[PDB]
Amino acid sequence: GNYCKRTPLYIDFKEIGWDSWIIAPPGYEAYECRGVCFFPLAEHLTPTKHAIIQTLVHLKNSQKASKACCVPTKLEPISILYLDKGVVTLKYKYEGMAVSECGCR
Amino acid sequence: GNYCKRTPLYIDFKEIGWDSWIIAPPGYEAYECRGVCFFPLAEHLTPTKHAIIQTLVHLKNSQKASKACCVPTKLEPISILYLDKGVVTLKYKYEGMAVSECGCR
Ligand code: NA
Ligand code: NA
Repeated sequence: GNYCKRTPLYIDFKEIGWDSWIIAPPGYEAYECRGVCFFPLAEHLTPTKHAIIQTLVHLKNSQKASKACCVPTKLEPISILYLDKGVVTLKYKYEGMAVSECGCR
Repeated sequence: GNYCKRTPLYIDFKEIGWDSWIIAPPGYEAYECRGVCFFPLAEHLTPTKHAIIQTLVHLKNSQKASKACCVPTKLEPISILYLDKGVVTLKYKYEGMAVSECGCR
């Protein structure tokens, strides 16, 4: 089923309104994290102790706390070519842009 | 309204069955993170670039990606007295247990 995992998400810079300064790429594979954090929390989702205990509290009481959340736990940079006061400029490592790993938190 | 923040959450170890191996304390203030991540994402929620972009894509297209999630971004230890493979063990800082900061991710 839809257990927590990384899934595809292509973002075109026109959607976010950044085509005003970004020249290239026109968009990028950003990925996203979707799905449920189900007990027992799988090791590959690197759950914290708090996420484990919150999940267990909620498992037997759905009106107390809530499920752990599927979120990015590791992000990767991309390169962007952009306009810096009208001068074409390249940043090789624009950090925090694409998901490489997901986890329950 | 219900913006992402830290909220109280007391966890009695009995209610999760961890009293089988945790001798003391009987429970602790674990806290939890609750609420929505609304654009513009407030700076105190330390949003990543991915969280900002995902939120913006979702803002004008509710059927693409999703909202960023309110999760713990800093966890604190507690002291516990417990049984480890059948011997009473003391650990002054059992890490990852109590929320001290929340953020949007
Ligand atoms: Na792909
Ligand atoms: Na697109």
